Amino acid sequence: FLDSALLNLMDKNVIYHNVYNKRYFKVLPLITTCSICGGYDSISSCVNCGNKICSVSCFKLHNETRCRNR
Amino acid sequence: SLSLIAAHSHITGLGLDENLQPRPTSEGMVGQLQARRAAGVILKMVQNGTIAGRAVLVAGPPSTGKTALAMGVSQSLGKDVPFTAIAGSEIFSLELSKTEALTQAFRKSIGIKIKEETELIEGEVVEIQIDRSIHKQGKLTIKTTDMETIYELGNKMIDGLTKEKVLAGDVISIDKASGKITKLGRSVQCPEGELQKRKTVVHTVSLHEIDVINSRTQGFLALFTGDTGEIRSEVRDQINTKVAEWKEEGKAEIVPGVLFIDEVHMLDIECFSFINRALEDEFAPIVMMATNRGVSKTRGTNYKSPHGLPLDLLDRSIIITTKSYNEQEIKTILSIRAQEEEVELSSDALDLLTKTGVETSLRYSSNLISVAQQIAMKRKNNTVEVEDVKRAYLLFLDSARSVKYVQENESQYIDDQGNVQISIAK
Ligand SMILES: Nc1ncnc2c1ncn2[C@@H]1O[C@H](COP(=O)(O)OP(=O)(O)O)[C@@H](O)[C@H]1O
Ligand SMILES: [Mg+2]
Ligand SMILES: [Zn+2]
Ligand SMILES: [Zn+2]
Repeated sequence: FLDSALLNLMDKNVIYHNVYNKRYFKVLPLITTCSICGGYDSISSCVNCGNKICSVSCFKLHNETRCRNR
Repeated sequence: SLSLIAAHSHITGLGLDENLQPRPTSEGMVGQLQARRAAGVILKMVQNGTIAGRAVLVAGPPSTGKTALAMGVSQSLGKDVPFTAIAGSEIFSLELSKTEALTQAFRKSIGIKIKEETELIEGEVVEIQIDRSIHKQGKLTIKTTDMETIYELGNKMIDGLTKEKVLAGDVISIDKASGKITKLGRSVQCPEGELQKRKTVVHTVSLHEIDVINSRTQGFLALFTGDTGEIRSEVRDQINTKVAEWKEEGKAEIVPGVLFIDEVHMLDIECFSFINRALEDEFAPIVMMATNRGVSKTRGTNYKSPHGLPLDLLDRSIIITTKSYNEQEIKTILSIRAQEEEVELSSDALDLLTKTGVETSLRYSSNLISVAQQIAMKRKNNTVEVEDVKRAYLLFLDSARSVKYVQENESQYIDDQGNVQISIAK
């Protein structure tokens, strides 16, 4: 149906692109949390891939299973 | 705290058991059983903290242990509790009124403990990368025993690190809230765990310290310079009401302490009149007063008094009386002093010292130990024998012998009328 030529260009535009936000992209604050447990009290970026962790246990967990670039 | 040997170094406590009954010889104290029992009662009152504005008078003949008793009370009371010891002659100042000096002394003996919870990151630095405006982009890496992560800095943290000029490979401490940086040497020592730790730091201050801190723009220097000045009473009232509010909130606790005036027989009638009322109010510490004179004229007054103190103050105080020692107690006190001074006395030497102390004075025999040790060392002898003590006795005179010599030769000294016969002839 989407690929069908019967759906006109402006119809597709209004049905999919127009309904999405176009002006206000982020009005709330940006909150960064631990990639492993979502904590926020302490935050630091892993040396290898630049993703955030919060504690020694989360450090070990990320290194053992989550680290992508290594 | 390195220091030389004093005259009260051996007294490491009050020497009581669980039932407050003092042992014959413990913690460096000998004898004075009832005095030590009463001092233990006072110490328990101080530790309880529920009783305020009590004055205890430590009266008795000289060389009986009043200052020793106070020192034992202070040591058994330990640290983490204020203990202000001022001589009665320290009140008279050219910058502070006597009432103001007494007030400052009273406030110095009431402590306030304030707990501050700080978030500080401690670890071994590895790399620091700071770049120019593209305001500032910066990354620091802190290694510990089990973590190694990078931190994305901000403007003020970058400015602080540049100001400190932290190198690499050195243990560093950074506070998240305050922003203070404490440097440490290269990791003897090493980081011990998580990067960001939660440890509380407790600050012990007195009411006087808070008063002086709020007295001026930078009043906390006056706690060392001593130019506090007479603080306004409204400031003290503010401190008092805020301490009450903090205690109610539970964010600060009060540790009542002991104020010791060693020579109360020097304070004037105005000081005693002030003390009478200062004891009544809350936040009043426990005042210990040491006096020796039996009946004397109170300074500033023309009449005698039961201890040199006005009757109004004596009504408000409980009196602990100390009694003169006997031969055996003198012997064991001298043994303790000799052990403290690292002097190995012989049995006969100790007996001679004990008999000399009983005949003349305990302090005189206590002072002769070091002189006897030096005399023996001139003979290349280790132990101090009888003849060394005899030579010390011959070379150094006590009060009675000096008085006898002055009386028998009153012409060659200057008398009260200002007369002397310098000429050896006629
Ligand atoms: N009960 C005691 N136990 C141990 N040492 C004592 C005792 N009483 C007095 N002394 C010693 O005697 C010396 C003088 O005592 P001091 O404190 O001056 O008494 P006072 O102040 O009444 O003259 C001190 O160096 C102290 O070590
Ligand atoms: Mg004394
Ligand atoms: Zn986590
Ligand atoms: Zn990673």
